Amino acid sequence: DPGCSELIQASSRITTCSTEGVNTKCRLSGTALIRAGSVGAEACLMLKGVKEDQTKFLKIKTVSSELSCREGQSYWTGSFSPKCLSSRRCHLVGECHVNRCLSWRDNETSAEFSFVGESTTMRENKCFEQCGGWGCGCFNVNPSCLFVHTYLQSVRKEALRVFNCIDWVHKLTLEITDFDGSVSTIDLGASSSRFTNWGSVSLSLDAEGISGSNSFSFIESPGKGYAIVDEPFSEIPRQGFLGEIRCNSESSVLSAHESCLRAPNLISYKPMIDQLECTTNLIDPFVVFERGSLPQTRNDKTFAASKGNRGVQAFSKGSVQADLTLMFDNFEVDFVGAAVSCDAAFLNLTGCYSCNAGARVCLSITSTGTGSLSAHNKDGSLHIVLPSENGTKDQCQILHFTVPEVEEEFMYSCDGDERPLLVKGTLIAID
Amino acid sequence: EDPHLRNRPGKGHNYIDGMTQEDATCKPVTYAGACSSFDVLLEKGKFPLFQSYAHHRTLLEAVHDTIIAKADPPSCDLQSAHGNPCMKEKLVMKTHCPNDYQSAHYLNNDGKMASVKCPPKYELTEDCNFCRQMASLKKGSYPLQDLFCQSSEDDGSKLKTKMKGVCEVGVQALKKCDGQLSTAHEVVPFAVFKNSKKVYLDKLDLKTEENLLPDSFVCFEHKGELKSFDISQCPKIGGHGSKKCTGDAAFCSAYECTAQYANAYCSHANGSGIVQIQVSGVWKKPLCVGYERVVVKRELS
Amino acid sequence: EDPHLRNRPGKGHNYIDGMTQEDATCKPVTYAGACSSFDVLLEKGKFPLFQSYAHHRTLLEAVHDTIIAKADPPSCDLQSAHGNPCMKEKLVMKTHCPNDYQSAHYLNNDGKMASVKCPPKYELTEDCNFCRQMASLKKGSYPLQDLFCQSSEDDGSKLKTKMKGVCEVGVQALKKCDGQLSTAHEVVPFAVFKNSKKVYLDKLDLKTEENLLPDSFVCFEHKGELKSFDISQCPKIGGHGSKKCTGDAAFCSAYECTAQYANAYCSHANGSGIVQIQVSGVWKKPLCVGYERVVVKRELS
Repeated sequence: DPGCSELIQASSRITTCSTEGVNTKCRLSGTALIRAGSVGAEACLMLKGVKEDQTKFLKIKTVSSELSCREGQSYWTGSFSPKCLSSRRCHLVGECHVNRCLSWRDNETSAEFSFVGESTTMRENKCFEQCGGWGCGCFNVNPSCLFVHTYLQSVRKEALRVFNCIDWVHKLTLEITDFDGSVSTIDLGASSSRFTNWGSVSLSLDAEGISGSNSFSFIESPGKGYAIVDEPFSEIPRQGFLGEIRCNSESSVLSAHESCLRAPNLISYKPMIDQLECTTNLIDPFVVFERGSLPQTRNDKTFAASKGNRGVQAFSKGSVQADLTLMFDNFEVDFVGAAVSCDAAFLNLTGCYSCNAGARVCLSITSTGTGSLSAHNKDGSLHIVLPSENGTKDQCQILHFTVPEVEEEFMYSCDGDERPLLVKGTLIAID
Repeated sequence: EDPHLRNRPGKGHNYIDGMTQEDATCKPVTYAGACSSFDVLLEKGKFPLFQSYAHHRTLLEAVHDTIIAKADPPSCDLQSAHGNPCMKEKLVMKTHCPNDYQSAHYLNNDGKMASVKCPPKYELTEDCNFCRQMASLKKGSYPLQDLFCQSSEDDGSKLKTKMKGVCEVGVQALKKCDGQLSTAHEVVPFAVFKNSKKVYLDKLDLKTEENLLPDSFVCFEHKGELKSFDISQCPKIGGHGSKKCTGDAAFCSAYECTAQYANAYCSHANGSGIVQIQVSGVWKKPLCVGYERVVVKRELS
Repeated sequence: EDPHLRNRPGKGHNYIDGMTQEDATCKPVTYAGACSSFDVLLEKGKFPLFQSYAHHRTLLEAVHDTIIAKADPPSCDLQSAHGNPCMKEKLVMKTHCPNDYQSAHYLNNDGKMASVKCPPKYELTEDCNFCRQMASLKKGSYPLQDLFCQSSEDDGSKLKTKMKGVCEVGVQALKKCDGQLSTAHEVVPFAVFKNSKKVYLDKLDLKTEENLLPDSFVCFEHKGELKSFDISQCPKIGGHGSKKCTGDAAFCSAYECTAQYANAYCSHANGSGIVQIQVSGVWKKPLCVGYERVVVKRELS
């Protein structure tokens, strides 16, 4: 919903006016500070040149208050399924020895299991021993060797990214509208700065934050809701704990790439002459994802996901007190003369005064051409910016007042000529 | 190549029907001769399974020894667009082979012997799937599969491919996948039985039984022609036998060594012996187990 | 890797009208060809943009593809009379043209192929603006810009250079600055769409979109070796086309392989995909996007 709350004026020290082709244009190259509104309020910026009928609004719509989290350490994990292969060889046959299978290197591939080829997969090479004699398939009295080649592969068609948050950044999801009519949706948190087509914007004051996030780990799911775990971050993988096999990307887990980590001595083996049963006790994070699925009520806030951009946020029921810093890098602002004229009519007025909700004004714009209605009061403290087109449409914005008996006269102009207009309506006390 | 591993028991024939222009050096297969149907099997870094198991038989050698039957047609005439049976069985396989080739044989779906044929003067591409026009060509048949053949009569016709979450792999048509499948080229071993189909196995367990069994050793006619010679006809310790035989410490530890009176030469090297494999949860004796790189279609979404 | 540093999709003509002296060889541009108008772009340490987009078209090929207009005259003469249109844009540039060259091509304000030339025997100076009497003599031209084009059809005639701080860049007079004017030579990108002007940019943000495109395939012509071949002639699945062409498996999975009837070996590559551009907050397909080396006139506060 539209409605510029705070109203400021462009200073003459940062405004350069000129004339090109009988068109008075202005150039902004400075810094203008303004206080950010609450949920629904805005912070318009009107440009003034050498006359009074030339006005270019800079509407900045505020969606709502959000508390983004700063992601630090992160790792991918998921379920897997071991697939080991066995191949017993006789003693003194190729590489079948009693002293070689015991001290076998895990990062070395023997000539027995070298029949597949190149494969980037988290694989290992064990070395077990069996008995000899003709009772199990052997010719020499010395014990034989049982080479085991086990590789890990993903059994489930999905992965989860377990990460944490070091600080909760109060992100302000804004919606800056350019002078020509281009609408851009950006976001500002704590003291971050973004870049647009007219310069840059950042914050100035941020008095809102949630402490105590290092002892909480989050889990990202491919569009199936996030989760929260009540334990500190896991940096050392070990057995008997959630987080023993990690990696670095989703493709490294779904396709099982050798660029991940795993706990040593985790894959259990059952040597039975020539049999093999690769059974692992992998900790499945799906149970934790089910028992700790968002939303989860903690203390007095609400933790959920985020809209538009992928990320974790936090809902807060507090006040919104922040400022805005508008930077300008020699931006050209032109004005052709708006459009045609148009008639306006009052409808209704409801809402509140001296509160964050505001008062909703009802106006009926009736014109014949596509334009924008620019109204103003007497002392230059209120303005109405509503779109206009051919036909009779009902528009309105959010206004703020300090008196329940609003009796202020407005001066609306569709193309330069102003007309008197009086509004009225009672309000209720709210903060 | 290694000339010591050129000994092939049995008849040792490696030639395809229809195109019998290469049989002067490959019928039989001896230590001499220049045939591309066998010299490529001894290359280092290409087919290590044949180097590890060199005392057994191959595909064509098993066909000429009444083990593996012939397909229909045995030689896929690659002179038209599709139509021939040797088409979809080759488009699904991904085997690397050099140029200057003509014929190539592999294992089909029914466990028989299927191959292709290129009439003069044509050759094959860089993969062997199609052909093209064009130094001198090799009249031999490049083996596309890396399997070993053995003499056995183990029953097993009601056993097919039973993998874990695989749509279509190789030439087998398992279950359909309505969602997005994971098309990738992987190496999955196979195993053929007696009058069965191509059975793929994900978790393979190789068994090597090398002991006092007659099929655990290898022997050939040699002084103190080159064909096969059975070991049960050798003499015993302190007794009398039909035909004498000599060897090393492994052969002399159980039998005797006559040297000048021996008409053959036995040895105990890595490449012979009764070999089993796991299938359907039990142990069975296969007939041709190898490694191939085909298109493995796994589930995803 | 990039094994297609000299492959040119489509036509492949690279010569400026009016100054044609090496067209008898660079039509088309193959791996064994010799053309000084294209080998400069492949030099390591000059134009890194074309080094990254090695598998992409340029500007001259876009002129020969009948998708963009050409300047009149396309070859400006530096030794004619007073009133040369190819001077107000060349004198404001800052380039380093080496010796053994007498021609230079670039893009004008109207978005047309505008180039200059010098009759023998006169070579350019150290910057390529003037000329003097000077080892060899290349029969081509020298690229002055670092741009690239494609088969774009998006309209962009309703756009204009919207830059901040800069008062007048190149030959386009944006706004009039009355304060302190800074004269410096920097790199300012530009964007030319279908039937548009030279719209300069501030922060170029490209985007690659390659998801199964017909232009992402190269067919190696059969030669016994390597030889270029046109890939825009392979039919679809059971469709029709010009000539015949086949490939391995990835190339035959989308097209039709005619076995021995084809005379080209296709493969799978990338680089010639759909290139996007960031302008007006909406991703579009650019037609003449690159970088400039003109003077930058900024207004100080």
